[PDB]
Amino acid sequence: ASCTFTDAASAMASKTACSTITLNNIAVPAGTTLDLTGLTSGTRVIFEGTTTFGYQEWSGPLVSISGTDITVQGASGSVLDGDGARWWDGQGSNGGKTKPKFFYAHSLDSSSITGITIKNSPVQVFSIQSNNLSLTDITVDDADGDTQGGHNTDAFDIGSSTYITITNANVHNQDDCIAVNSGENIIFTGGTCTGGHGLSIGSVGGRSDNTVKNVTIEHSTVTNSQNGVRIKTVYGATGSVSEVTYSNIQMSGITNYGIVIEQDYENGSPTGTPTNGVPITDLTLNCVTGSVSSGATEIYILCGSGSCSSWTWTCVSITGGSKSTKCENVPSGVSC
Repeated sequence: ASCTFTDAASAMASKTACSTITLNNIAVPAGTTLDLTGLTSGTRVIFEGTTTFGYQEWSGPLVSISGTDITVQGASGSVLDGDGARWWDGQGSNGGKTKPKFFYAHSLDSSSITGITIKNSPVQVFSIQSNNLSLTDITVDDADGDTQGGHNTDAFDIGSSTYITITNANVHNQDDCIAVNSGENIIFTGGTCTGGHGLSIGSVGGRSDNTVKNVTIEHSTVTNSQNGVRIKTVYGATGSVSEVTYSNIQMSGITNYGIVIEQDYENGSPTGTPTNGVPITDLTLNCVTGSVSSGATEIYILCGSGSCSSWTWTCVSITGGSKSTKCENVPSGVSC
């Protein structure tokens, strides 16, 4: 059954009786989720026109989709417009107004999301907690947040997930382009990230799931961002990061760290002293190149004692800025 909805209440009432769901120009009531969870396997969901959301201080999510064998599509020209400047106050999820997370993909398994454009998210965009989920041709347009107070506008937050593939993402935001807090068999490829805090593994630690294994971040560009490539493990936490590869990453206009791997991370500020409970092993950097700004540091490695080992770094060349004088516990075959 094919069904077209112009309001959220009708879509929610009938979602399980429809095998194709078209969501046309829906205005989602303030303080509520556009709740497309619990879909019948095989359902296709199409966003058309501009989806909007009422204003309320709450934690979200604004949209949530779940089910097995679900195909989610943005039609040509469609936008999910959060109008996040209504909430933005420079403090993100760290203070100020309570701001809603945008899009939950929790147990959207053996599924795909393609061609979705998100505009002006209040705070973080995708919360991915799924198995065998692809996200292709996603655009996050939070550029207005650069001047209007956007903060913590992460594009792809991943945890407790397996077999996630992100292809051809285009992100302009104010926080991580990708943040892998936990997960196994993750691929990010063909992406362009600008404005934000870079392509990050982590933070790893302090949650129920603190294991990252077999992640490839490749064939991507990071520009005008605080960091290019980053691995962050939480100060004093327990977990593990293994079999991570960054390959064919180009960067420019990086303001803090071209490459930063640190085991002293805290959300407010790193401690400056690393710990060794989240080992980073079998890390490969291959062809990670580009430039940082004049006030930036090229490469910063702050490893704990014994918690960084078996790294392979080839064709890493970061120009501009300054060399770090604060690296600790650098593994064999690696340098700052």
